[PDB]
Amino acid sequence: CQFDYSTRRLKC
Amino acid sequence: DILLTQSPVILSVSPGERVSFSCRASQSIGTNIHWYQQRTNGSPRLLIKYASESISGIPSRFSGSGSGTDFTLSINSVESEDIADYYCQQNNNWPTTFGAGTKLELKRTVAAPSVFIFPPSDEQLKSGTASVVCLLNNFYPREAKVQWKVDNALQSGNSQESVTEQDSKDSTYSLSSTLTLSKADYEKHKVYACEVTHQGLSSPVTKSFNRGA
Amino acid sequence: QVQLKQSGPGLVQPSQSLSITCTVSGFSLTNYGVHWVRQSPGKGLEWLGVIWSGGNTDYNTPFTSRLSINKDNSKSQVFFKMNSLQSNDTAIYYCARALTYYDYEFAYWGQGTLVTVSAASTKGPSVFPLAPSSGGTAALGCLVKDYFPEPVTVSWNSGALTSGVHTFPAVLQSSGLYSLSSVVTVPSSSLGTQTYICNVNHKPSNTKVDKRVEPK
Ligand SMILES: *[C@@H]1O[C@H](CO)[C@@H](O)[C@H](O)[C@H]1NC(C)=O
Repeated sequence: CQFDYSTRRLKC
Repeated sequence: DILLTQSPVILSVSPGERVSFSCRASQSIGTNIHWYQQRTNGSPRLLIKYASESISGIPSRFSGSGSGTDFTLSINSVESEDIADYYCQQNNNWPTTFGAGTKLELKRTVAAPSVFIFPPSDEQLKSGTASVVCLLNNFYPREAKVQWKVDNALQSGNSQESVTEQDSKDSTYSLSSTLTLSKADYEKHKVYACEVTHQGLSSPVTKSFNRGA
Repeated sequence: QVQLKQSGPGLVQPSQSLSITCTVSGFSLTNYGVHWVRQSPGKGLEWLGVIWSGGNTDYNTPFTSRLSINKDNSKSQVFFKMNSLQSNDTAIYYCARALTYYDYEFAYWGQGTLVTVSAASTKGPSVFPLAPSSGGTAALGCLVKDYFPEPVTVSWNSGALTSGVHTFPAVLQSSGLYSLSSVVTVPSSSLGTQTYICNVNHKPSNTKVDKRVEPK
């Protein structure tokens, strides 16, 4: 997974 | 630097189940591990310090254990508010480093979406662009299809979707699909429709409007 | 009440420098070190450095050359500066405080500062109503369109309306500008009684817009 700085959540 | 490997990458559980996060260090680090929770749009939140020691204000269902290279964060009964990412951190060895994280997803019963369609506002049409919005509200699971049709012509490539993270209360998702046209094209057509397909619907559901009314 | 409040999000040009201020309260900078952590797509959570109680600094090895941390004890402010930013330096930057004055157990965090490294220009958003047109429940919202960079905050009725609110993640359009929608479901019988306003704040452009949403 990769961190998404728009939601501050891991986006996989 | 110490490499921290968190497994699994994604954890999917049901409410009430026990759940365990794993953090494996590239070499022995004693008990010098800290755990963090990150909710949607939040900053990291300290859950456990030094493998197992408690943190003020953290619910008692959170606990930790392990020593050496293998560490475990546990939730004895996960709640819908536990939906988040979880990170470990080692500080036995400068510099302090963080694992890549484990995402916690929550299963629940199938919930069909509620569908709404929004024509472009008269204010936006002054700018020469038309945004048509189709809303799929409070559904589960995440998979869903939105098919746009303008005067029965299938639209393709001129829409974009955005999906919320799992709601902390009911564990559902919500989805927005935005169809973007030029004002000239929008004024050339009448029937605007989004068709929603989802497991919770026995048939596809279509919300539509006629430009004007 | 220990708290850390950071300066607002902003855009930084490639090869330019980043500046962030962390104003602390509930404790004195003379008794606690303040750490700096960032969170990027490329490398996740990453510890950058720290300024200790007495003023000494430590910088993580890959930032020894372009990092600089200072503070003003009397004004309770910690100043973070990083030089020569590139695209992959785009991340959320936090200040943090440990549980004890010497440790790394980050119990208190700033709210974060989304730093975007891009050559583009700052642009405020336009806000368009999603006017309500099932089962007594009406849906309405706001279209927050054509802004850069992230983020934008949306509340409803100045924070008094939170139930049923969904603010969708921003999506990047082909123009290089972001767009998002924020919706809320309400009883349809309250549309003629209650006023519904979405409060849009794009701090990078200092754009603050309240949009009343009515049935058309
Ligand atoms: C940014 O790119 C440089 C150049 O390869 C790399 O050394 C650094 O780790 C990168 N930082 C990230 C991906 O956060």
